Amino acid sequence: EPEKEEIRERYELSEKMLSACNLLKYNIKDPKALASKDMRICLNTLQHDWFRVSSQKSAVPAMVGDYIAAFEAVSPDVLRYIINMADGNGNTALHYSVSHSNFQIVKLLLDADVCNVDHQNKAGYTPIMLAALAAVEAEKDMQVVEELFSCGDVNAKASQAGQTALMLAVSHGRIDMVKGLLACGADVNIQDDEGSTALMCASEHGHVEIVKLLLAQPGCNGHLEDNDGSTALSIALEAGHKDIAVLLYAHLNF
Amino acid sequence: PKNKARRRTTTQMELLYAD
Repeated sequence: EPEKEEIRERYELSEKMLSACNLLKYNIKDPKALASKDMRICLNTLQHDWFRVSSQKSAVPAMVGDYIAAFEAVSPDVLRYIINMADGNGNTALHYSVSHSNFQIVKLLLDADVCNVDHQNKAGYTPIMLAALAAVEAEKDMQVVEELFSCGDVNAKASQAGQTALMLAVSHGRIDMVKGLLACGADVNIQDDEGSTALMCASEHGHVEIVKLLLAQPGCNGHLEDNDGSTALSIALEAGHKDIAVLLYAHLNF
Repeated sequence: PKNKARRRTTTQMELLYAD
């Protein structure tokens, strides 16, 4: 074992990248400087390197952790500045990390305790919304997912349709994700821009066990209507879901 | 008839990128 030890070397910032960090630290408190043509060049170095390191599918958690540590040692303001840069799609490292199921890196970002986890990308979605649909295979990962849910607003509504993370999870029949969202305070009575609830999404898609889980929520209101007056019960009938429909009638009236 | 958000099954790629 020890004679066969393979040391992983620390990753270190390039000269140009460390220079950009030091430049940013001195102008972080001068908004005029930050807005200048010349300073856009250093900001470009920052964003290009950081996204290359943090946000590819193949991203190395040890490299991201070394970078976080190096930024921190330049300045905590530099660390919080870089961690929350968004590219031209409005995506942060936390959006890409989550999307890739790179949960070690998600864990690193949350642990910096400088991450804004409620940031909407250009598509209009938060990292929690992306997480609702991200592949998860080990239980160690679902713990990071639940940390992410805990650290931000699970009740945010997306710019397109006002959908919620709970609605996205319901619509994919992701019971594991519905449970974690519920456990972290997702409100089941939020309505999207058309008046739909998660209960209605579950009736549309026929997810019987999700319907049970939503109805098991203490304040769940099965009487809400969408903009057209449709109810969860009426939707279940229209979509041909006779057993969901009986479940819903029985809960409204027992 | 997919003319309401609740009837759609959105995509991971739709969540990450728009225009």
